[PDB]
Amino acid sequence: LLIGVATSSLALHAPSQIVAAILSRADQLGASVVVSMVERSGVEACKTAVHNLLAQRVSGLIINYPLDDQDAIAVEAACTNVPALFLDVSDQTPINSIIFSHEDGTRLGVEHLVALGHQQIALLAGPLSSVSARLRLAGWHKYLTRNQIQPIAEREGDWSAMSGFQQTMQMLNEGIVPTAMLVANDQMALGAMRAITESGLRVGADISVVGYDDTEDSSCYIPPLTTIKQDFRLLGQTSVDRLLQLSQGQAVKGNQLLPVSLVKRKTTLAP
Amino acid sequence: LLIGVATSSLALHAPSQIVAAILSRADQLGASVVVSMVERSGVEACKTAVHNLLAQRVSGLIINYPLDDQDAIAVEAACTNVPALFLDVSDQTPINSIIFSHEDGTRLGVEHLVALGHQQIALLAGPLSSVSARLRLAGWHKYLTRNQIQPIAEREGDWSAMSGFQQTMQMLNEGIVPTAMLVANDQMALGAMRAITESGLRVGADISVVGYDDTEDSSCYIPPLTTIKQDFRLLGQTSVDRLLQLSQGQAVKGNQLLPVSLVKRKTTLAP
Repeated sequence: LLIGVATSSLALHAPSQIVAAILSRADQLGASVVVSMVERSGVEACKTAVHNLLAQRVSGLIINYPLDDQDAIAVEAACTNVPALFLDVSDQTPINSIIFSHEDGTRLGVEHLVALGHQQIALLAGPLSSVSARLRLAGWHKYLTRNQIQPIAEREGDWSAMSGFQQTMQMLNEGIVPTAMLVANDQMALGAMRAITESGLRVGADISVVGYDDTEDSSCYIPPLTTIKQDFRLLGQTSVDRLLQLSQGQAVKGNQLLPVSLVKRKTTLAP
Repeated sequence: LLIGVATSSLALHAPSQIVAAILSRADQLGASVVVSMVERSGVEACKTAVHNLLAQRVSGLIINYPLDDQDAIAVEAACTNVPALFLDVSDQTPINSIIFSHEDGTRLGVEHLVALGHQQIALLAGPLSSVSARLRLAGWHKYLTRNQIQPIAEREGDWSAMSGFQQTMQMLNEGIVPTAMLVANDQMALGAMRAITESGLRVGADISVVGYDDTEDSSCYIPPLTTIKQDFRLLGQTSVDRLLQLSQGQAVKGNQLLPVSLVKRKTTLAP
């Protein structure tokens, strides 16, 4: 038994956690895994990865790469009837997929800050080339609007701590000082926290911060980071079970949404 | 062209960075990669992984799993004449390998602290079940001894930030307060830094900290972490080039040591 995985760079935290879980579950079920890391940027790069995987005679494909509606459909077409499961797409795209609830994750972050009394909020989005970053940013805007709040600033990073530091420092140097920040992932949040601290402000007391992912490291940031938990292990594990069920015609044909939750720590307080 | 990789959990930072580089270089050279994640703990688990990889008809193997001398030799024997390259072993083991210079990494950390004037030093080692953690701990002791210093305490963690936090808090709660700490990796260092800070002390000014790896996140810890850079991308990239050369009988037959360097940041000051 052999399956193939087309994945975003494993140098990134989220992708590596998902693939680790995929490999663990595959081993458990007696399936070997061919892994192809996408050259990044573009549906063509992903199609090439899929082509190479099919050449290795895989009987199932897990696409752990961000794709918009049309591109995901295009990649599915390239799988040549071999079952394909997508893990980084919109839940509206008509393909087989499993993704985390972006509606719940963004609502949780916004409602948490609103409930604490925050009105001056800034957003630090992930790279908009990524469907996940886009869904997250759209969600923040949706719930902030529902709470009759317009953010005082919104910027874009690249998932790295340094981008969080740079974007936050640029915002602060501009004279824009929110009482709270919604950040696209924990690593960028770490960067934001450093920027806040080096600017002579207190994370939490002066500027609250909410991350996203609930990485193992987040519990030890200074101070511990309030974030949105995305159970990557569960996603990876479930993707293998699902793919094998699909390959045997006993699964389904559509999208599954996995729940997320708010992890309250030490970076969020009333303004 | 197809190669196989037996690897430690990709949930771990170092392994994921190495494998990412392996996949990138493999793609560049037109080689597909079958990846097997070891069930952890034991030479038997690694042998099983190798067996499954050989069943997929790989023509080369990269062993990215910690193995002592005898176990590495045993795993090599199990590769059935298929070229095998080890990335987590001692450089004294008579097999093909590429590892970072532990002698240089430990000397750099010790000499940096000694040069700053530190005499009261504590050690926080990685899990001793890992050859890398063992070589690192032995190295610290070697150079501390050469500088006529006996550490005031030495503990063991598990590579995670939480283990660094727990071990450091336990040390401090015991009344053992060093002026500097040598920590086995950046994540455990993050945990130590949190413990120090929550104990009412200043990282750097009160207790200096040196990490290991130079993770992307380390530049944004609070404060930025002085550490030892291990270029995982270079290691992964080089391992692919080396394996293919070995498969064509144009490489060598032995160990290569990759250099490391000290990255001075904000967590190390005179006592």
